[PDB]
Amino acid sequence: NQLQYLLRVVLKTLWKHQFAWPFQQPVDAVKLNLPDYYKIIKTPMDMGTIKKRLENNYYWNAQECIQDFNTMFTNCYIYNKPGDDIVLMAEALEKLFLQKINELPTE
Amino acid sequence: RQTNQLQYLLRVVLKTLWKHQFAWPFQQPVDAVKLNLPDYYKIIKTPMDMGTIKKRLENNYYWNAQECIQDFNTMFTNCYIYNKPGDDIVLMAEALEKLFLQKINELPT
Amino acid sequence: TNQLQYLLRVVLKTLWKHQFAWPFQQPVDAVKLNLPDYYKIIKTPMDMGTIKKRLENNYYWNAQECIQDFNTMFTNCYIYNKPGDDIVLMAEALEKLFLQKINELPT
Ligand SMILES: Cc1cc(F)cc(C)c1Oc1ccc(C(C)(C)O)cc1-c1cn(C)c(=O)cc1NCC(=O)N[C@H]1CC[C@H](O)CC1
Ligand SMILES: Cc1cc(F)cc(C)c1Oc1ccc(C(C)(C)O)cc1-c1cn(C)c(=O)cc1NCC(=O)N[C@H]1CC[C@H](O)CC1
Ligand SMILES: Cc1cc(F)cc(C)c1Oc1ccc(C(C)(C)O)cc1-c1cn(C)c(=O)cc1NCC(=O)N[C@H]1CC[C@H](O)CC1
Repeated sequence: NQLQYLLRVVLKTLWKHQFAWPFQQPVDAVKLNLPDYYKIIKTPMDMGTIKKRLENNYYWNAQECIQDFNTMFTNCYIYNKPGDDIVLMAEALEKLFLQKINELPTE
Repeated sequence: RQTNQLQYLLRVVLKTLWKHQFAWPFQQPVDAVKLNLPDYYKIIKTPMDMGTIKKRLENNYYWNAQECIQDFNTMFTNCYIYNKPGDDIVLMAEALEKLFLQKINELPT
Repeated sequence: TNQLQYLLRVVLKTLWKHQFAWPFQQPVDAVKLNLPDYYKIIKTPMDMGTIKKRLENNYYWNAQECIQDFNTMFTNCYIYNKPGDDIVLMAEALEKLFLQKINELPT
């Protein structure tokens, strides 16, 4: 199963990286005075959510979880100015994500 | 073509039922203490609620779809036993039972 | 039927209800018990609590990785504590039972 790989290798790699903490839970727009955030981002997403979806049999298959990881990154690129701290962090994780996703087994 | 039944019970059936206006009585167990109904757990031997059915889908409890379906049936039939026809609680259960039966008819193969 | 479902619904359920389970239903709180050495001696703590959260969220690659955890829990107990101790006899009762139930494992 590919879902096992995503939970046991991909997610675990990403979650232990030093740059993970901003994406381990939803962006708290309230704490940060961002009333624009949830208006600009209509599908918010995080490794918080992806984790619990993997642990609670939410996905139809692996490719829906992959779509969630892409959304999480692109959300970050949509809201934030290019080349900010936070954007570079997303890119480091996205590069690491694409590497890990190539070794994905088949069935 | 290749769809799992339990997935569908989760992503489609439970999800539809959960959002519906009349869903809240059934989203957690019936609280005997809060209502002072010390007879509920005597009369209703196997209690059940969408909240439990949800944890069971989320945590690999059920053996097959039949078993999840039966807990649905049980929740409704429990409610119909304990409360007497005409009550709002029963009408609400009757609405969700109908809808359940539609969504069950679309189930994978 | 499936081997992971068996472990969850039969093996764990039986072991969980049993009277000697309570010390193995959560980690060994080395803080509460003033046991500085426990996490130096026992390099992989394990307990039925953690196994359950593992079976319920989708941790295990296969049934054997669940079984190695059950065996770890028992041997961790046999290592840390002295033979004869109450806690050991409890684990021995649970081992006997665990093994009985594993002989009925599905094909
Ligand atoms: C604000 C911030 C400062 C920093 F140094 C590093 C990060 C990651 C920062 O971003 C976050 C910090 C904490 C949190 C918490 C944990 C509260 O949910 C979220 C973010 C944050 C996360 N993600 C994924 C984002 O895409 C964007 C985030 N933060 C946007 C942000 O707060 N921008 C400020 C807003 C005010 C501006 O005048 C100055 C910049
Ligand atoms: C009591 C009640 C009043 C109401 F207007 C609407 C509902 C759904 C009501 O039922 C419940 C309200 C709250 C809760 C909580 C959330 C506390 O578990 C449960 C019920 C309830 C839910 N289900 C599924 C049931 O089968 C039965 C429930 N409750 C029945 C009940 O309380 N009956 C007595 C019987 C005599 C009446 O004159 C006074 C109320
Ligand atoms: C200490 C104890 C006394 C007792 F009468 C029965 C048991 C099972 C006992 O062991 C435990 C009691 C509680 C807990 C909690 C729940 C808090 O994590 C754990 C244990 C315990 C569990 N398991 C599985 C172990 O392997 C070891 C445990 N603990 C043993 C322990 O603390 N030993 C000390 C060692 C020093 C001695 O002077 C006093 C006894």
